[PDB]
Amino acid sequence: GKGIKKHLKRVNAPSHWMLNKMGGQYAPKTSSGPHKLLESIPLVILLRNRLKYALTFDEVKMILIQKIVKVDNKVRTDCTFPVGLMDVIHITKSNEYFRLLYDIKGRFVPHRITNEESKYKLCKVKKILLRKGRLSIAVTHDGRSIPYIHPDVKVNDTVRLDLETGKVLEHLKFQVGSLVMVTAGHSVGRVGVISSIDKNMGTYDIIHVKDSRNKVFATRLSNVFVIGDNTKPYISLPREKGIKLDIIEERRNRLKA
Amino acid sequence: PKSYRNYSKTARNPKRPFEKERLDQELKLIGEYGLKNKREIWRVQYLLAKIRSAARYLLTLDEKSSKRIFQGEALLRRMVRQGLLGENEEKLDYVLGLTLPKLLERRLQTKVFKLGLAKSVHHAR
Amino acid sequence: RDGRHKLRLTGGKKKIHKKKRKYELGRPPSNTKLGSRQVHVVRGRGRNYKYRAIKLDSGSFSWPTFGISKNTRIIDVVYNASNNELVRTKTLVKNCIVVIDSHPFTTWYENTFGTTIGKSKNIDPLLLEQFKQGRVLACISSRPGQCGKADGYIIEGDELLFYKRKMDKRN
RNA sequence: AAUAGAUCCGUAACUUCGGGAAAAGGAUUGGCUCUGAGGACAUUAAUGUUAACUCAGAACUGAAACGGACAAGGGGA
RNA sequence: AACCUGGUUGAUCUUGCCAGUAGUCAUAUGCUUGUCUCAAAGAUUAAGCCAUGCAAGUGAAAGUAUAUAUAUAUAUAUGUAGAAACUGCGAACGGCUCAUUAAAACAGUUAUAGUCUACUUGACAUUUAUAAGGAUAACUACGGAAAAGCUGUAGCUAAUACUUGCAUUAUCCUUUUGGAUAAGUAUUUGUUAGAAGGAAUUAUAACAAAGAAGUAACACGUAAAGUGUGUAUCAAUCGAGUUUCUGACCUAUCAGCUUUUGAUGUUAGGGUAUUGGCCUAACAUGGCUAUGACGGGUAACGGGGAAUUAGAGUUCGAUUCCGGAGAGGGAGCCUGAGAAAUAGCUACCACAUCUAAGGAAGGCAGCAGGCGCGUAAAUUACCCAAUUCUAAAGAAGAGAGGUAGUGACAAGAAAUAACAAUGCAAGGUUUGUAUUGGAAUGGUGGGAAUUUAAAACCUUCCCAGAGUAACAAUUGGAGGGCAAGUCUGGUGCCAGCAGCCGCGGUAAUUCCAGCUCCAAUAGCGUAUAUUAAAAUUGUUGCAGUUAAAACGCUCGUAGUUGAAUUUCAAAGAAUCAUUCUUUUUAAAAUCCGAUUUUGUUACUUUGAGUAAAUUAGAGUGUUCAAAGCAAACAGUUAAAGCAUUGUGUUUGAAUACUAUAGCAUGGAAUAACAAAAUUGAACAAGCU
RNA sequence: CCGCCCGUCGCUCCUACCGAUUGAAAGAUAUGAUGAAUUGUUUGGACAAGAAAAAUUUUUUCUGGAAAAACCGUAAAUCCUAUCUUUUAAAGGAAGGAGAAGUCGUAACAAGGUUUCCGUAGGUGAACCUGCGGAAGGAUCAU
Repeated sequence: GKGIKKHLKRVNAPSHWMLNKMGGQYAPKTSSGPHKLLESIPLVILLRNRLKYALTFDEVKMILIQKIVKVDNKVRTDCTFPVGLMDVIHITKSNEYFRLLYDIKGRFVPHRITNEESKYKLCKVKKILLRKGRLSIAVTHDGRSIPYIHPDVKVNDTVRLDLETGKVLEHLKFQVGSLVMVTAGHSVGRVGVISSIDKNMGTYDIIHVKDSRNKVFATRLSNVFVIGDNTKPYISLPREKGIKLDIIEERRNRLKA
Repeated sequence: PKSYRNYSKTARNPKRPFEKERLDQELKLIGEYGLKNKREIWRVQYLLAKIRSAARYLLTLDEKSSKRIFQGEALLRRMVRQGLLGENEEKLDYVLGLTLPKLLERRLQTKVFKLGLAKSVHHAR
Repeated sequence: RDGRHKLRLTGGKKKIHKKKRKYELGRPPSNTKLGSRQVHVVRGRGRNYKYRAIKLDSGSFSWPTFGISKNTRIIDVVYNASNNELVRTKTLVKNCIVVIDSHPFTTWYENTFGTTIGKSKNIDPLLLEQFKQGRVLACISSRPGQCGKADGYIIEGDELLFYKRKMDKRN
């Protein structure tokens, strides 16, 4: 037979998963869920190699059976559950909140988040579908179909999502002052306020976005995420602040200590 | 099913192995350094020729090149960490111009010899 | 059964590899005829149940000019744009011509407007004459082999004239 | 004794390039319901009088069998 | 390290090849082998045949539980479990091999506005009820044969297996509030309207007809209302099928191929999950081709990748991962979301087992192991501890996988000694050098620590354990290439050696030996293939008077190559004398003295998608290294940082590449293409 | 030059080629024929369940239906013809190459004693001879 494949070779794992060479041959293939396999990461390596909490798949499974892990204030027991691009994960008894963001290196990293900020989550809608009854739903990158969005919300606009009540709060457009962040570009991890949009006739829309340090770089419209307006990032950015310090001067900063 | 341990060689055979000038030169150097066999005094030229070709790549690149002034200090930090030459040298030409016995000089066999301990290089080894 | 062991567009032979897979399938055709309303069900890939009509007698038929549709019965098949033995053996297809009943449409006419939405459309004298005869033609549009029902529309106007002249400078 | 008429298909070695050749080797022809197509005569693009046997595919049929008698190569190395 | 040397001659310079040389992760094999790390391994030929044993199963809150066992107060209610069996999911993953495969597969790049999509996630639905009906295993009882992972009747029970079936909402009018109106989800047919995309016959809404599959007659128990299982639909998920544009080895002693047998296309229809000659009927004669079609061969799975490289290039790529194929050869089929499935079946062909002679069962190109073939390839071991998958999802499995054995396939580190003295040689009281005699170290033996699912290996501590450190290193040569012998004996054109030239008739520097030396050394030869050498395949970059080679000459098509010519130039700031930057200078539309676009392509500049491994490379002291992707920091045990008592912190796993094809993009030059007068324009007035 | 050397004919060995044998062998492509299995449809038709009558039995009716048959459809496997591909048996033939002091002759190398050579044609035991037309790579760069 030639059905759906249910194995992932360790060398075939996505680069940002970061599985070693000698630590086996099979990588934990994320179960079907809300996000892609290539750009999302599973609880196994999130809790084993990123948090360094455990040491063995048996012990990783020993943790999740106790309902001491929560994502979007929702309990998940699926061991190979794709977390998503950015979410709200929560472990109860230690009273801590991790949010998943990007690195200047272009990776997935847990990020310390307070309770009030963890109550705040964002979703980028992928398309709007209107069903019977002239009602509208938007499907987000989170694999969520949120119905009855504001009429002003468009296909590229993003929506503040209140995870507990499961409702939209505030829309964010794609203006020249719309501060965004790169998701799947070769310039992953760079936070920017966009400079201009370069619409092209029927092909992927490449847009130029402007960095804080006055660097302009372009990426497709498909891998942008509006994470706030020009005022400030709505989400607490990681230590690197989303500013791609150049590879040349990274070395002098590491040399000085 | 395959061990992912990448493995490589360290010495390349000289080719034309019967030239008396080079044979006498390598015998002179192995006698001044008290070494074991020709694998050792063929590995060192492999190393210094590797870094030499690496540097010669940078010399072909023009000044102010983002690639030139990346490996210019990437290599130079390693050279000054090993201590091939003093502080009076800073230039890529100056690191291009290295010889073989100065590369042997960093070996631990004769560092103890020059710091004492043994009155012979064979004794130190 | 699909998409291989044919000649290349240049005329050369493409010798076969890739022995036949299942997703090409190619189930045998089903010939629907006149008879009782019995059908079978076939299981297509992904658990899709296809309504194979092996013998049909009645179905939905629509008046396009009035925008309506009612259930009536086919009694005979007269022509298809395909080969001729297909209609000679009483088969139904998605562009065949059949003979449809007149009385139920006449009752609809009498109840809606009378006389022997968007009403008062003047219909057509030839269609009225056909209704008086009580034997009006129609063209089946549904796919009996796939959907399992014979849904047709009442042929009218210039197309009716074209389908009539080819039947009767004619035999 | 074995086909042997006709139509359609196909036809090797060799050759003096003319042949070999009807090479070899196949199919059809039965029976009927059919159908369709291919000349001379006249009116201000068309419609009327009047004389072929060549093809074709769908049927069904009849005791899966038919140049029905007569007449009519056996081929090949 | 962008390299050469011997061989044609009496002697010389050439062309020219042969030989020499080195690399191979490229195989075999000879000799030898004290250590450790690391680890290729039935690909080459027979995708040949297989004895044997294993390789897919699954129940921890949660389907069914009178086989049964046990505990709470008294035959009473709960339990804890539970063989068998029904039910559910998976077994379509994985592992192996590369036969076939030549616009096929693959790769990059597109679409699916032409499709399907299990588990999962998020939203959400339409036309007897204090809970309905049967149908049955296991099981009891009788056997059959030699038997199957075989089976008959009689009797019973269930379940989340199978089958029926128990409101209600929206809209219109006075206008919180009263009436009334209406009730089909996908799917299909006919008639209209019609938040986005790039283009809809889109989403969706209305009318007229059909219309399945549902909306729980199910099981467990968390807040000091919940969950599992299952159901209609939409979207992603994990994917898959079709699909655009580009790319391939040799062969013309393959030039015309395809077309009645679909060949090229239209119509119409069937069929598919969907488009499509996928198939059928009618119709038309089309379609590809020296820019190599159609054929043939490949000892051809393709790709990133490997060797070799100064740059070019040449050769290889069965084989870690991706895509394709197959499970002795074809073909067909059920099941299932997913198979034309092989440790699923059916039929034929070739083998082949049991056999009581009636009849049954088979596919090691899965893991060990055997036979056959061959130059050529491991143990019928241990374990799910490491990674990861299946399940009813903790304790069960997994010849996946790891560990271990053989293993001079390869790769990396590194023993077989140093030291004081005389005597000798050299030298102005310095170097080397047969004697004494003692320090130090391993290998080795053992015990231990540590280690591992278990054991061993590695490492660390303690005792024996080196003077001929008797604990002893070999391979190939000693004419030239090419280092090391006219040193000594045996033979004497024989024996032999010799990659090439050559040596061998008594003086053999070449044979056979001894001594010595030479090159490399736990490694060195031999054979074949391949790379550079080879500027001896030459685009870079060959040669053609005489070394090989200008067609006997001319015409001429394909091809290749092709006169010049269209917008110049000037002015200003900054380093060292220069260099560098900026501004404008006709005409047409745009803004009320000024705001600004003004052919196509090649080419060329930048970007976005550019799998990982591998490649070069960053950082990092596995004892260094092969490595690998880690680790570092104060801490005889506490200080600071911070939190309104304690809590470790800093980190790294980047970078370029992922064609030449495609998308966007700046662009003055160089190239082509069009526009340019057998007449073609622009403007203004008037006419329709 | 008492140099070099050519051919035929002798002997030995090796390789390839032609080869009758309707060659054979072996494979691989199209045709025709037979056609196992099997999807779908039609024809069935062991009953097992429902509707009727009498107070253990029967007729009729409606579905689900097992062996089995026919039809187009997919099509294994075998056979006819035609073609393509790979070895070899093959009696024998004709070569080539190599070894080898063999025989005969003087062919070329000097003006090689007949200048050499080409193409063509004929003869000859052989190298060779001859004619026709060319070349100097000639033995002549020159009344």
